Amino acid sequence: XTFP
Amino acid sequence: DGTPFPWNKIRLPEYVIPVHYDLLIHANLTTLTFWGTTKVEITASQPTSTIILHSHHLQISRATLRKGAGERLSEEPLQVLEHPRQEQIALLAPEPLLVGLPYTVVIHYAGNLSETFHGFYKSTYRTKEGELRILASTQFEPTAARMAFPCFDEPAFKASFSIKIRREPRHLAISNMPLVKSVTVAEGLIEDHFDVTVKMSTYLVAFIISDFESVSKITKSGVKVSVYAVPDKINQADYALDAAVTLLEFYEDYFSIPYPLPKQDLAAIPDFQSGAMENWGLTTYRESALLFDAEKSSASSKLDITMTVAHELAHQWFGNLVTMEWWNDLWLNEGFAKFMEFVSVSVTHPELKVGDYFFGKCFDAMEVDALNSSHPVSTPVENPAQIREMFDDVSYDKGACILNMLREYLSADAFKSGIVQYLQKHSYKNTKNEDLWDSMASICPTERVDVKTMMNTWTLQRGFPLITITVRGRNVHMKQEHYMKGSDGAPDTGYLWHVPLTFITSKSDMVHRFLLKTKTDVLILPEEVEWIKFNVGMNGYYIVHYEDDGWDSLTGLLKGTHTAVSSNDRASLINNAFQLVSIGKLSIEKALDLSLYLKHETEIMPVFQGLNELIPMYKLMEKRDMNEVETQFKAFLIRLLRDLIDKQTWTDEGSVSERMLRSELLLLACVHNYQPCVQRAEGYFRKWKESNGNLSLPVDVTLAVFAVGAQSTEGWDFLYSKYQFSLSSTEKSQIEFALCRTQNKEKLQWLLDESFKGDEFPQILTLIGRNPVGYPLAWQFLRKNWNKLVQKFELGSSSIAHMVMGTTNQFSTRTRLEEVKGFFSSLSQLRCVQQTIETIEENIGWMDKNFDKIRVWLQSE
Ligand SMILES: *[C@@H]1O[C@H](CO)[C@@H](O[C@@H]2O[C@H](CO)[C@@H](O[C@@H]3O[C@H](CO)[C@@H](O)[C@H](O[C@H]4O[C@H](CO)[C@@H](O)[C@H](O)[C@@H]4O)[C@@H]3O)[C@H](O)[C@H]2NC(C)=O)[C@H](O)[C@H]1NC(C)=O
Ligand SMILES: *[C@@H]1O[C@H](CO)[C@@H](O[C@@H]2O[C@H](CO)[C@@H](O)[C@H](O)[C@H]2NC(C)=O)[C@H](O)[C@H]1NC(C)=O
Ligand SMILES: [Zn+2]
Repeated sequence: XTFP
Repeated sequence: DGTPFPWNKIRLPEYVIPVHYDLLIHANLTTLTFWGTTKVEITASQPTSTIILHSHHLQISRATLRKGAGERLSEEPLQVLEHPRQEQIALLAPEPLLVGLPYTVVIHYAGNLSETFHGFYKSTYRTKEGELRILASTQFEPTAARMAFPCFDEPAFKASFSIKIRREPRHLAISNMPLVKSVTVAEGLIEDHFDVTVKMSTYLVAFIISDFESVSKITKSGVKVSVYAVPDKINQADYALDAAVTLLEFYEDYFSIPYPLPKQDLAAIPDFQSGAMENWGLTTYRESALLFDAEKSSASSKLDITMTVAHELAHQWFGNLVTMEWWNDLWLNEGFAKFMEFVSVSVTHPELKVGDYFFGKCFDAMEVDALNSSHPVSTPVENPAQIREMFDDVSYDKGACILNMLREYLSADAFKSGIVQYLQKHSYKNTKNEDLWDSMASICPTERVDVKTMMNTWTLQRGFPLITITVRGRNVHMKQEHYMKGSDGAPDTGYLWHVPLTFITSKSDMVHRFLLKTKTDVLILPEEVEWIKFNVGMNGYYIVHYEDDGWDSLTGLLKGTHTAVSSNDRASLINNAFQLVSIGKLSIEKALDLSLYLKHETEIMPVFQGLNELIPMYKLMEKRDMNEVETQFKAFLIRLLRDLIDKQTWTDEGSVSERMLRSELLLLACVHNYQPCVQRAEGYFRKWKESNGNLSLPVDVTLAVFAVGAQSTEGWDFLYSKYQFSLSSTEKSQIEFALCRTQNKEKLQWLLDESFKGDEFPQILTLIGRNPVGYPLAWQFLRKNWNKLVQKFELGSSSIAHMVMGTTNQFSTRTRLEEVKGFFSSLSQLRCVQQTIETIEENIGWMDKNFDKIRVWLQSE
């Protein structure tokens, strides 16, 4: 992670 | 007797702190049970005969309290009370503890491996032979360490950890620290003693018991970067490994701080549920997010890997070495890593072109923030588990955006120095939100900035500001106002920000800062200027509006040169132009006149903004009665994009951004009968059909050639006979969208009827509904078969919502709004339908406002  | 649980707070008492845990885990991957003994060295700040710690779904076998050693060693039993609702437990001692004197709690417990992918949880995978094999892993964020072993499970109780894992010879253990020694405990057992960690938080403790292969490299710092995965796919970890090494070196240099651990392990867990987690020394990832296959698993996979690895390693310093005092500051964490993804990859892997992705993320963040239903980045969490679901990744993307605006206002090296000083003053400790700002302010530019107060205005307030610039001679007047996009009602908030404005003018090429702390302010320039442009580089988290004739001078700047400002600058101009057209501050004329510049634009970011704002207008016109204006607008769009479409190559070369743009432009040019593209696509399609698919087709052009191949029944029947056999996503969904772009309504109804019985149909209903010839077909089929449909797809997920909203999202006329309301009344269903009816009403409003203007505009030219 989600990065997003 | 009944004992009252001696504690009624959500946080643990502050006056009993641990120093060092000694964890012995013994898990059984075939029984799916694991028992454990944990030793916690503790110190009491105050006198007390009770210890409150966390434990969840663990039957405490027995707990004891020891003090001293040698001839003085004493051991007492401890009474155990359990408050499950709070996930807590109390240990009651007969005589109170002595202030500052060291004690050692020993807890013997057992539990079951969690199926819920939280805590100490079981995972499974099938080898290339069908042999199903199990492994055990951990996911402690935010507060699931309570499930693997009792402890003070709050991120401000940092301790050291001495972990020991009992496993079979078949398996292989890994944890945060390196393995020091393995000792054969019993017949089939082996104890892996892992090195003692540094003072850290509980939720970053990790361990894995698996049968994984690995591949390793060493950086200049001697750090051993290894990538673990299942034996079959381990030849797919070279890329992630090289990326981890490069980025580890980058972070060591950027932070001016050596990586604080001896090694670093990236594990590719099967069916990972969180995407990735930054366990100190043992970062875990979904398989797809870490491993890379020769046959491109995706055109964007090899970029997701880099951004994932950059984020997870950024956390090794920012977040694990320095960790939040309490989850109410987690936002900052996820902000920084997310922003670091940009800073680091932009340097380490320049070929990926991460800038486009990042700034698009900022655009989305603002789009959400501009609505009434938005929250400030910084919110007081009273319970981590309850309000960890409320927080959304868009909040974290804001966080990164704000941090970028800040890095650009302050010197880039000033920001870097502030980070270095922050991480050095606070290593192995916990920090509040304001500590980073305080570290940012004490930096000297090589007027004090007062970062703290400014940043509070962006973190504690929902939404962002609209900035209006008026220019009277050398006097530049600046206005700020909460940019609220909701056109329902007239609610107004007195929100003010410290806007770190940045501008450039036609005279000086240098960037000028100005910190607007009030509603109104005036800036005096040395001499009049041809033009002025604020928010240089699109970095600040605001939008500018130029009063009087500013937009004119900027539109002329773009149409005349356009390289006068940066690619991002042009993208900003387009975005802001149309967003202001929305809130009624800019004429739709002005916006289209602006967009006219797009014939010269080569970069991806402004072209995509222009597409994002122009396509929907044409899409709205498709459902419209008369096409005499729709055709003229499609002609305007293709005249705009004619040079750029021609420039492109029919390959898969370039970055993810460029490949995506290539696909979009070619499919667009071909769906609107652009002679060159249609003929080239028909050529590729003929050659493809001759070999029956044996010939390789560039995956970026396959959509165009298939959309043209479904035109005549000749290619259409072929594509249908081909999709029947295929199961692959890229292989099948592309052909699916191809067959949905047909001018033959017979094939359309055929596809509808056949797909209803499970030939897929969820997406097919929408992809057919948004077809210019047969859009009423898909909306009329959903009314007569609605009962059976809802039965088949129950409720939830995105099928129901993607096919109910997809069939009614682009409705232009009010005659159709009546037909929506009269339908849904005769029947999160209500939420989906309410969103749909609201968006349809907005559609009719936008039509009423702008259609008659756009018609006249399409004539002058
Ligand atoms: C989890 O629980 C399972 C049981 O539910 C447990 O699996 C069993 O472990 C034992 C011990 O390793 C296994 O028995 C061994 O099998 C191997 C392979 O066939 C043999 O080589 C072993 O014989 C050696 O040892 C004998 C006694 O020392 C000697 O007499 C002999 O000469 C050999 O040197 C031994 O029989 C057993 O097969 C498995 N499976 C089952 C169904 O019992 C597992 O160990 C547990 N794991 C953990 C981590 O607790
Ligand atoms: C793991 O789950 C099992 C049930 O699936 C638990 O087994 C129960 O244990 C209690 C007390 O020991 C018995 O009274 C029940 O009869 C057991 N049920 C079954 C189906 O065996 C087990 O206790 C759980 N693990 C732990 C550590 O509590
Ligand atoms: Zn993160």
